[PDB]
Amino acid sequence: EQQQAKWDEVSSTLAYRVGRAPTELAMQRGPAWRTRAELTELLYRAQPRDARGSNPDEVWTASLRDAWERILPLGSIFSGLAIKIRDRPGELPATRAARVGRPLDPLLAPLGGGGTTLSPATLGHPAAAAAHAQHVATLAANGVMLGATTNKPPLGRSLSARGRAWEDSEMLKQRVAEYGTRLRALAPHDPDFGA
Amino acid sequence: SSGGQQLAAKDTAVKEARQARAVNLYSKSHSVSHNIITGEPIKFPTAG
Amino acid sequence: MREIVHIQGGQCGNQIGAKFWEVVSDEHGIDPTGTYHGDSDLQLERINVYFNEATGGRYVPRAILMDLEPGTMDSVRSGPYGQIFRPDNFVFGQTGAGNNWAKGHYTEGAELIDSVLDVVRKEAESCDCLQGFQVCHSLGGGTGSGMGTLLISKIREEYPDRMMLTFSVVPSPKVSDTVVEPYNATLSVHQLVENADECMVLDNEALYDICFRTLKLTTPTFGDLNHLISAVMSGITCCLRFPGQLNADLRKLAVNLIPFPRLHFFMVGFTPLTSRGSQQYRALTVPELTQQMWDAKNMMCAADPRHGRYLTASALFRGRMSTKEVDEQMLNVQNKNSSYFVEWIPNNVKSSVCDIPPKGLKMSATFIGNSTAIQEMFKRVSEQFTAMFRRKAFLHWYTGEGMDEMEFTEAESNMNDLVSEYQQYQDASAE
Amino acid sequence: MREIVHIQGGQCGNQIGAKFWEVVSDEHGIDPTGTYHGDSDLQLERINVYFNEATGGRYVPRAILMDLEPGTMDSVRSGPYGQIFRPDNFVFGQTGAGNNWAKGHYTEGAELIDSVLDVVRKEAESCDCLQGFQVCHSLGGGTGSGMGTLLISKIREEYPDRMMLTFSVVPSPKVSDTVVEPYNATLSVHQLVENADECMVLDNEALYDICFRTLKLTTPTFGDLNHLISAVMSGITCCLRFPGQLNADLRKLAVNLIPFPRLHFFMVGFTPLTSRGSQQYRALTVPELTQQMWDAKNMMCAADPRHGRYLTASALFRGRMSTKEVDEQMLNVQNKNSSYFVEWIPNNVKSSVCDIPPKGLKMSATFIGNSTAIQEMFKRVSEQFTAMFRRKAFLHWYTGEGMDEMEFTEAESNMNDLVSEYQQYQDASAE
Amino acid sequence: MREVISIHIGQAGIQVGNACWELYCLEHGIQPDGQMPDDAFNTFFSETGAGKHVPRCIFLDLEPTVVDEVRTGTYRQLFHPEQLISGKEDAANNFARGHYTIGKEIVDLALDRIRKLADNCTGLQGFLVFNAVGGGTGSGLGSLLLERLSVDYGKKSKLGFTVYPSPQVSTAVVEPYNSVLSTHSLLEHTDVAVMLDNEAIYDICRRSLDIERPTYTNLNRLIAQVISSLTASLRFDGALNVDITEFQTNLVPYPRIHFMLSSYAPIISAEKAYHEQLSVAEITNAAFEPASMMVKCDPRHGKYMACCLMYRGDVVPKDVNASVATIKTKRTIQFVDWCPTGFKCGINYQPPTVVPGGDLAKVQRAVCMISNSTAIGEIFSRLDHKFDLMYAKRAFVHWYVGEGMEEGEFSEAREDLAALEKDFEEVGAE
Ligand SMILES: Nc1nc2c(ncn2[C@@H]2O[C@H](COP(=O)(O)OP(=O)(O)OP(=O)(O)O)[C@@H](O)[C@H]2O)c(=O)[nH]1
Ligand SMILES: Nc1nc2c(ncn2[C@@H]2O[C@H](COP(=O)(O)OP(=O)(O)O)[C@@H](O)[C@H]2O)c(=O)[nH]1
Ligand SMILES: Nc1nc2c(ncn2[C@@H]2O[C@H](COP(=O)(O)OP(=O)(O)O)[C@@H](O)[C@H]2O)c(=O)[nH]1
Repeated sequence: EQQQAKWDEVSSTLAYRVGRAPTELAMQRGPAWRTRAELTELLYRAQPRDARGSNPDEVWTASLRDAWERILPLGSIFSGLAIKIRDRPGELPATRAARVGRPLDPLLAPLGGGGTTLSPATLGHPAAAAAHAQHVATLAANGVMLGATTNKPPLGRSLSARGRAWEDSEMLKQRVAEYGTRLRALAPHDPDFGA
Repeated sequence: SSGGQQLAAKDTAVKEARQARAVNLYSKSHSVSHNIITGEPIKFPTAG
Repeated sequence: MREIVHIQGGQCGNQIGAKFWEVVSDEHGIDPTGTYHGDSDLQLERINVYFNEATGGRYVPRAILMDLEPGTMDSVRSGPYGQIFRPDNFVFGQTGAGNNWAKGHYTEGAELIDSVLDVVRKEAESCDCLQGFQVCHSLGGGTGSGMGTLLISKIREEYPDRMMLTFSVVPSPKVSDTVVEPYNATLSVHQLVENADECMVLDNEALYDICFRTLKLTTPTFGDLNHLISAVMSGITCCLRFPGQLNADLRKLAVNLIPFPRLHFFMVGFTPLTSRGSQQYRALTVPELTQQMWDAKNMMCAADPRHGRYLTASALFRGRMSTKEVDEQMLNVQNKNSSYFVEWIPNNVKSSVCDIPPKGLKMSATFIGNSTAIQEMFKRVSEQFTAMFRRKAFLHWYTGEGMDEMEFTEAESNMNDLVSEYQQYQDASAE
Repeated sequence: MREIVHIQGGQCGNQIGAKFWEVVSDEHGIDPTGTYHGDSDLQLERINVYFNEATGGRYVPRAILMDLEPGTMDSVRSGPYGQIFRPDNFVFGQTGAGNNWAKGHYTEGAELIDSVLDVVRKEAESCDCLQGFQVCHSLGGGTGSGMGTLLISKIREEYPDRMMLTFSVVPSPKVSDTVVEPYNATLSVHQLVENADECMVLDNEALYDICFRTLKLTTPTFGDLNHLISAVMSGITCCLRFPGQLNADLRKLAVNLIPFPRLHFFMVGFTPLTSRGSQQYRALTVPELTQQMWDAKNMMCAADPRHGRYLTASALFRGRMSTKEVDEQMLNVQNKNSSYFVEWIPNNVKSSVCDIPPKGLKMSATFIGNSTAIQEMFKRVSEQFTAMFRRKAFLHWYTGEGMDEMEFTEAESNMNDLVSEYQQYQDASAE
Repeated sequence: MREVISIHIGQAGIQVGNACWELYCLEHGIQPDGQMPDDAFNTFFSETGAGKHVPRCIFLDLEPTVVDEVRTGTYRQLFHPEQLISGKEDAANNFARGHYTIGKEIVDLALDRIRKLADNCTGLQGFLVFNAVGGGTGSGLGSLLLERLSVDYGKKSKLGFTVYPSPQVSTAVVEPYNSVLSTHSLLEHTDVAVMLDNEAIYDICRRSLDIERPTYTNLNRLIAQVISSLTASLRFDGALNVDITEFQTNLVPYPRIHFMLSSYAPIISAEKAYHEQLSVAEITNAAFEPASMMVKCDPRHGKYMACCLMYRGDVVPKDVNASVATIKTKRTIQFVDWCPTGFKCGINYQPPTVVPGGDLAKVQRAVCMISNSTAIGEIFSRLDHKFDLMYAKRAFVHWYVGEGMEEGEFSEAREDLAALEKDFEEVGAE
């Protein structure tokens, strides 16, 4: 509890000193990293074997007897030590099976806990991206040119603030759409960490 | 057959290469000629 | 017939364990091919403590090597004594933990830990009677610390009564080798406090100081430091492997050292460490060994004993020695340095004597000190952890591997509790 | 003096038989010219089980090679032991069966079957006492499956009392070679259930896995798979050929393995199958052999025993061994894995010991498991056969050879009934 | 077994890849034909049944000339012909051209070959992307490919060795434009971005190598030596091995702050060689000298956040500890308050190999200092004024607009580099 309180104090002081929002902060970008890691793990697990790699050994030798384990030696027979890959295609290992979101974080409440939001309309920051794009479109429609004077420095909103985070990639949308059925098979539901 | 003889030759070559790398590792690990504790000369273990 | 299962974790742990196995194989007269060549009966008398009989006369270490990256134990296999180990005891991954304790304990170590415990169970069940396990590793490293803590937790769950011995290379005070050392160390101390029964604290900078002052090396590599650590590792258990005039097993040492369960951290030292220059000038005597033993420079831990007070101190002597000499020397030490010794323990020395000293030394002695000095080591680790934590430098990696933020809080709280325990017993007064 | 008539069918059967005869001749010290160069008395003691003496010292295998295409046994003759076989025992036609069970069983097999039975009868009448016949062939092939099943039926009619042992290479689960494999297998299993007394199911994919995971080979050709099959085919009958501390013939194995007549399909395995690297590093003991024996990875059948329940299991060990060791290991296996064993049989293991291990090996052990796991293999073959039969693809070739479409339905019904029996005895409860 | 996939995009990427692959071939003994007269090459080369080792690299460019120079050069039998990918029309220093219109088919084929290459790797430590921030091919196509890799491969560690424009000296006119765009792109995709400046490397060659006429060959040779020092721990064993996965966790405090200064030591010609001691302490101090930075950014204005040292050759750990302790006690070197440790030491037993015909001397010891420091925001501050000065008049904007780009993209890129400015200010602040 004391360290939480000092996090609020430190973040407030830093935001005051610099000028950017406490949410748009270097320290408060851990949850984004966690969501990106979960997304990458899920996308790796949810791939058809051709996308996973057209390796004759990985495709056939592992699959035989459904052992799904391959022997990778580290040298000659004299080394005699090898890696059991032990990779089950189409299943998350129990270690990475868990999805984690922060439900008590005051700053992450607007997003609703983050997590995976594996539906494409839910990826990244849809609300922030929509608001930013609509504001840009309104300025363009009214003819309000930006960057008129160099003495005016940009506001400095973050990638997630403007809706161009890594989770906002058009490739991320396209690939989750491609892999969706298998992504549903691996993770049937989005946890909704907020509640 | 000649295949077995060639395989044995390859195994002996692999042993020699491993011995060379082992000598390199021992020389790099040990810094002074004598033993640091129980002051005595130290050589490659060998004994094979 | 009281077996010990050795386990090595991470790069530092694997290197130290390989050097230790070289030392023990030499002490038992085992050539790198595994054949016994000692020409001494006592060497084979208790070889089963560390080794198992192969099909031939070969002897295989009862060691289990762990890692998440292959390079370290590739070097280990290609090393001088790499061929003794069973390759089935090398449990390794493909992607190493990037000095990430979270990666080594939660994400990547969790899959490998199943094989690790399978090999541990296989090696342990073959043992007639099991004294326990000894795990060599380094605090401040991803795979090492993480997998070591996870495996110690698993083995504690499986074998509650069996002895748990750990040799942890604590990060050095002045120079930090990796940036996240305080995080990894704080996380690993939390696990060692709760699970490990008996734990030795080691510091690389203290080892550098001892080898450049006493041994006076010019360019000490990790080979020499690992040799010193291995000498301590052998000397701690030589009473198990050789007949002793006053023998003491690991559990006897634990009982005589640990007053209260969590104060099981010790600073260790080995004597006599002599420079090659003054080897002929020194007199190899029991008082000389004791005086060198109780020197603050002789401790391999960064913390110096002078700042603290000795709760307990064991010394395992080796060689044809006078028990009266040893006992009188230690009583005189306690009397002269009564300020440095706890008042409410009437006798602060556990003396053990083994009849078989290491080769080359007519006499030897390893020292294991439980003193309140280690308080300052933990305090420095806490001061670094608080500084990095306060702003969350490099914390997003541990967050992204699936660890709650309050796990760090709990680890730091437990370490501060340990520190305050040491202070409280340092200043505790009789009656 | 209990003779065994070996029969090979198809190219796969002929190549497996060639490898098997090479292995047996090596065991008995017979050079490819037929002369005995073995220099061990027990080798010649019971050589009459498999060989007959020619005019000189030459020994001719009691083997009969069958085919509808001559190229396969041209290759067999070109093989290293191609000249030991009597040339009159090669029965082979003009046009091979195009992977057509109907061609190999009705149209083209009918003409050659008279010659095949003539050779079989000529070889059997020369026998003093006949244990029976062993037929090596592959399901999922025209001449192999068809001719093998037809000859098996004819021999069963002629010699009902004699043992019939079959080594059938059932088409592999995942990677199939020919299209009509399910058709041929479905037609052949229905015959094997009725005629064959004892049957071993082999899978090329299971052989590939055992040689990829245990043997750790890189590019295993068909020769390696045939080598493992040949090793097991030798080890099953080594009790007849060599003195044993507790010997057990084929009839005894069948009696102790088959509880009910239709449940005679077995999975087989051999130990110790070892990689080159860990040859020195492996501890060659009876418990190690048992641990490798009961591993599912050692089975040469694709079906894994873990899913099913072991109805019965014979273990033929070879080597100078302790009967107490073997029996205790078997009892320990049963007690530990009691879930995997059928409850209404007090002891599910038939242990036999032979005193002569295979050449080069200190010890060996062949395992024959009658378990309900093979149910899933027959289920998969039915899952292919039914899918193809629903649309009647490739059915016209069989229909044009003069077999009713009724035969397909009857064979499928018989296979489904066998699956039902295996499930029934998998889930049968005592009392 | 610890394979790293090399990607080289644009003229600068391919030309530094030339030096990089020359250096790797010289280090592993691989002849230009493809084969060499254990398994240390697996990180950069895949051996075939015939014995030929082909590098796990991909040369991507929309201009045919640079790639054809490789196809006709001495390394024509080494590289895979399909791995060399050549475009038809150059990006013409247009980020929009290299990212929106021409780059699509080329990046599709690039991902095809990258998938084939990654299939041939048992493990995969990461990617080494060598490109040129400041040109359409480097900026646009490089950013596109980085997005592709981040989305599909995912958690593989991508190290982008980017060359930003120098403060004053430059060769392009829209270089601020496409540099701002590509920085806007790669702030979110690369895991560790190594900063380089041609002006800084020119000054290094002028003072330390005494080269009064430095050229791109010399610059690329220096860069290649730096990267070889980075990867030495993957291919050769030594005390304190450091992994590609270890770099980020030891060097990246926060996800956005992953731009890193690189500094090699020593940089001495043969004539000046073997004439000074070049001890561990002296080479460490030289590495921490402001002039040794390969980016025109004075470390003194900022404070170091983390410093990862790669030692190659006869280096003893007490010497590295003593040198780094003297560095800490030095008053000029200043760390942030929140990173008391800030040091990641890693040694290796393989001394740096010397390319024949080069200027670098055979030194038994080498240090590559890769540091995350808050000072580096100064270069972004320079480009942030260089950009808006032109954008006020919207010069050269129509060129970018023509190939499917909008005013919003320019504005957003400027906003994002301003955000990066504030991020560096905030990490510097208490
Ligand atoms: N250090 C270094 N930088 C180089 C070298 N060659 C080119 N550059 C830099 O790279 C920038 C442009 O790179 P590229 O985008 O690849 O040029 P290109 O291949 O013609 O592609 P486009 O410019 O996009 O049409 C220039 O501004 C140079 O500063 C080199 O050999 N060494
Ligand atoms: N005594 C000794 N210490 C070492 C050796 N190698 C590394 N260390 C120390 O171990 C600490 C942690 O490294 P380590 O845990 O092995 O990294 P990891 O393998 O990624 O977990 C570092 O601070 C090093 O100073 C060695 O060979 N001997
Ligand atoms: N184990 C093994 N299997 C084989 C060999 N040759 C062929 N096979 C397999 O046996 C299966 C059946 O073919 P087969 O019955 O011999 O054809 P047929 O003799 O003309 O009826 C094929 O799918 C092959 O994969 C061999 O030498 N060893």
